[PDB]
Amino acid sequence: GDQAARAILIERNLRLVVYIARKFENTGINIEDLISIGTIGLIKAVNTFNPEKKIKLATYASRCIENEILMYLRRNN
Amino acid sequence: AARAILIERNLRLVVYIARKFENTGINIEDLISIGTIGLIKAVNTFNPEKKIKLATYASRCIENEILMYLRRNN
Amino acid sequence: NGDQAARAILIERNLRLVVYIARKFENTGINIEDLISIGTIGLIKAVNTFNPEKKIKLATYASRCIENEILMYLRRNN
Amino acid sequence: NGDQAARAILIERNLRLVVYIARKFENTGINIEDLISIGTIGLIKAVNTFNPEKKIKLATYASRCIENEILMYLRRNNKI
Amino acid sequence: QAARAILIERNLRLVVYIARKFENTGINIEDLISIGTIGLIKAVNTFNPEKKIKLATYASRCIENEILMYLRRNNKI
Amino acid sequence: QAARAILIERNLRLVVYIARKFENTGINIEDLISIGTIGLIKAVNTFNPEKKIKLATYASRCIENEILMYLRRNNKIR
Repeated sequence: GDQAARAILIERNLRLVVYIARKFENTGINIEDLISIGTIGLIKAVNTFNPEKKIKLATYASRCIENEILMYLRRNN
Repeated sequence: AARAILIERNLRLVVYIARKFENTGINIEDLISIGTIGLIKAVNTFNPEKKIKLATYASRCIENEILMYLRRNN
Repeated sequence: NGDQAARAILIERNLRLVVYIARKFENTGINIEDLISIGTIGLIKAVNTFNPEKKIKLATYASRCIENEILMYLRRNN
Repeated sequence: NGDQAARAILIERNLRLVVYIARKFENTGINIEDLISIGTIGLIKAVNTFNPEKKIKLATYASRCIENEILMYLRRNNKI
Repeated sequence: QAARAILIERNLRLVVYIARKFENTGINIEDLISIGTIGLIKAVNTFNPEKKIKLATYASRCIENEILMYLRRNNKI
Repeated sequence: QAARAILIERNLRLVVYIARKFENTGINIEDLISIGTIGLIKAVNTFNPEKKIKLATYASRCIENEILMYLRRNNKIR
């Protein structure tokens, strides 16, 4: 029910995870870790997104994906 | 924490399972993302008293998530 | 129930959706007749559980439920 | 009641629907007068349960309720 | 009640007998039967299984009243 | 544990067999399969095994009834 609704929104924004993950890729930071971590942020975005406000999902998701990655990068120096 | 330890410690498992689907021609980046969803489902639904190890249960959930995604779109 | 009369209207209005989706799974050598039946079950579940004041259209939600029912049928029989 | 006035407006607005649907079911052994009354009960139920927040016309919804009352009446009286 | 349905269905003829006495207007008998049936439903929903007035007489009044109010609302009787 | 899908899957060809009976009705078979399936769903949800009637017997009655109601409602020859 609610699960299927979130799956639709998650799967439509997967490329957004990759796009942001590639920005943070460089020496020592493996892209495959960043895709996973970023995907976690996308899941958090879809679960907390409020469609009754004027921020589009892709913009709110971008913020959550970045945030998840930055906190991973700070946790692992 | 706790759950976040289990997830971060098994990110490589997603890559290992996703590479099994190389011959589908589907972008490995998308499979990894899809498989990560499977890994997060496995952690959220484990129950350690069922006598099944978390790595094997997660292997199933990761492979299954990818399989459903591939058949849903083929 | 008046709710069931409304659900019946939206199910019958969208039987074509079951066919359009069922026909995509024809390469998985299962009879189209079975796929329509299984897909219809997913349409019934969609209309029964759809939340109209959420932001997902009925056709989008029902396509997901029709797919999910077929995919569960394919995984049970493989 | 204000809500009674609103329901009255909607019932009277769709009485043509009762007659048209009843005429479709008129047959030998089935009195049109009975079908109009039975159909009118279906219309009353439609207006009392209709939800405008959904995406179904009242007329679409009413006609379904009208048909359903007439069908159950014919099944109940063994006129299938 | 489930017994409401029985009371209504076997008083359907009552609606016709009353509605037929108003077909000296310019309103179709079909609409009068529909309106009278509203009067019958109102009577059954507001009937007391007692008192010195019982179903048939109370239903006749409500059926006639609804038809009268429908015709007066459209400026006939 | 609650998987009643064994019952439903076992009666799918019953839907097609009944829907083929209306070959002479000008309704596409795809619609009749869906409508019949609705009938099978109602059968399994209201089947009483304590009564003396087999499920496939009761299921056929609801499958055919669902189709007949759909055809009457749409003014099609039965």
